[PDB]
Amino acid sequence: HWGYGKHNGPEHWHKDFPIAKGERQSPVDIDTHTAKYDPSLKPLSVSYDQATSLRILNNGHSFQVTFDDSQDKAVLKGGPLDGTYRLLQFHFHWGSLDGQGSEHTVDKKKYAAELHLVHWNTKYGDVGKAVQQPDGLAVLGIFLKVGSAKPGLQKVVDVLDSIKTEGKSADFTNFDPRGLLPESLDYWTYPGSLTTPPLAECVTWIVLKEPISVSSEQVLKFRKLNFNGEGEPEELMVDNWRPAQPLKNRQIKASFK
Ligand SMILES: [N]S(=O)(=O)[C][C][C][C][C]C1234B567B89%10B%11%12%13B85%14B%1158B%12%11%15B%139%12B%1061B%12%112C5%153B%14874
Ligand SMILES: [Zn+2]
Repeated sequence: HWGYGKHNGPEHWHKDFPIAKGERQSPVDIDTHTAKYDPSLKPLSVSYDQATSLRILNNGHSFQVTFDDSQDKAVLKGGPLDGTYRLLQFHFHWGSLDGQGSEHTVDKKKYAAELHLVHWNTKYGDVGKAVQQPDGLAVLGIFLKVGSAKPGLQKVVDVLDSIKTEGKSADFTNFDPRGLLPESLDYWTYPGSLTTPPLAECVTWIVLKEPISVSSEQVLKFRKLNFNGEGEPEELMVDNWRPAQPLKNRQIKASFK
């Protein structure tokens, strides 16, 4: 039932998911001058060389690329994290125009899109158990700005016509998510939530400072996706982002000065 429209969007979600008004909701605005440099924060360890992508899917809210998470093949460690987090999937949030689309904001600036690489803590054994824990998930967030093309995104772009409408999926093997990463792993981190229902308060957020650039042609292909199922009235999948939520009693920490 939930979505991004006037009658089912973010301002409505609290009715089905009352944690929407909780103490550690995401996304947030990252006020760069208030974030605390923490010299105790470790470099982030991103180990994606053995990643196994499986499928690409239009789930009615975004599209996602899903990975084999039955072994420690594509893992996030270090940074603010204790233990090992397996990559489950990545997906994006984006706008109808280039001035909106990101979930996190930086000094109130909105980026054209935001990439989320979703990982879960292997100490809980499966993702469903992990979402019930305050340290169950780690989501790596990467901003997208529009300029030059990102070559490592093109394989994704080119198959989106095959998953236009909700419920559609395709094979998507041998995709290397290292081609989506910026040069720097400098980051901000804070305790938060899933940004879609069920909005569980289970996420250590790690938001990279450096955006990636994608081309206008690449993001325009995102905007040709449909929220609707095949044959239903066509509603472009655009503006699938939750706005910034109150920071409440939280500190955003920076890995860099
Ligand atoms: N924008 S975000 O990365 O915060 C939310 C992405 C959803 C994370 C993965 C889940 B799948 B299964 B259940 B469904 B719902 B619960 B469980 B796994 B997590 C989320 B969805
Ligand atoms: Zn997301």
